[PDB]
Amino acid sequence: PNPPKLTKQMNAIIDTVINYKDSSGRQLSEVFIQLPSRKELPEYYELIRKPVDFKKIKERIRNHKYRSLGDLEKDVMLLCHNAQTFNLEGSQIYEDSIVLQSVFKSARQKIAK
Amino acid sequence: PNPPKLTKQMNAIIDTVINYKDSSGRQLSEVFIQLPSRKELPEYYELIRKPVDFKKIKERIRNHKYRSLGDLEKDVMLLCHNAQTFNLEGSQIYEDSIVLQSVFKSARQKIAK
Ligand SMILES: Nc1nnc(-c2ccccc2O)cc1N1CC[NH2+]CC1
Ligand SMILES: Nc1nnc(-c2ccccc2O)cc1N1CC[NH2+]CC1
Ligand SMILES: [Zn+2]
Ligand SMILES: [Zn+2]
Repeated sequence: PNPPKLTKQMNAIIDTVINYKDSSGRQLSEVFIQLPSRKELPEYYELIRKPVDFKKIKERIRNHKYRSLGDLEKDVMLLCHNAQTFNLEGSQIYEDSIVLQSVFKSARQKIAK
Repeated sequence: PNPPKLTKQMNAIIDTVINYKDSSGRQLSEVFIQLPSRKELPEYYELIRKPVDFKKIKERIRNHKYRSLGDLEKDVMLLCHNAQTFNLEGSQIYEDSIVLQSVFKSARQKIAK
């Protein structure tokens, strides 16, 4: 298992990302918590080779799959980059995923550095 | 708008480039569909003055921004030349971008000439 404070730092960072609200009170992470299934949106799985959602990221913290904050960052960047790949530039989901990459990076800097 | 057959030729050429697989079954265009964002890879935007990806190229065909196959070629060459500028010689991304320039040129010759 990971050291307790590393798991605590990962949960604090991911909770900051998931709970973040924009100035209109909207929780930007909402659509990213659970991917649509292969039955609901088969086109997503045709285009995205490594799907991931925040439910999977929290599971990977619980199961100690990430060995560092760098490992955690790689999956959060993947989730957002996948959203940017599937969606059109300027769409709400595409733009929300860019904001969440900034929220992750600043939360990591506050909580760990 | 462009004449329908010109848009058809551009989509046929770009679909050949995007769908191309090497002999190991790998779709070489994968990494080039959507650039990493400025938050994910700020160094790319510091070094590359005119970033472009295949999502942008398909948008420019849809919006009739390219007025000829020469205009289309210039952006595909830019994408690959940018990949060669950012990456080290001999890296997979650098070498894949050289192969895609050949795939574009041969697809243009088949489909249009
Ligand atoms: N368009 C979409 N793009 N991306 C996601 C998505 C969800 C979780 C993790 C990563 C993701 O990229 C969900 C999407 N939609 C939700 C609303 N219904 C249409 C489909
Ligand atoms: N190294 C990289 N170089 N180039 C691109 C790239 C992407 C789209 C269009 C043009 C490009 O040049 C992506 C790169 N990487 C992807 C994997 N993660 C590390 C960054
Ligand atoms: Zn749904
Ligand atoms: Zn990425």
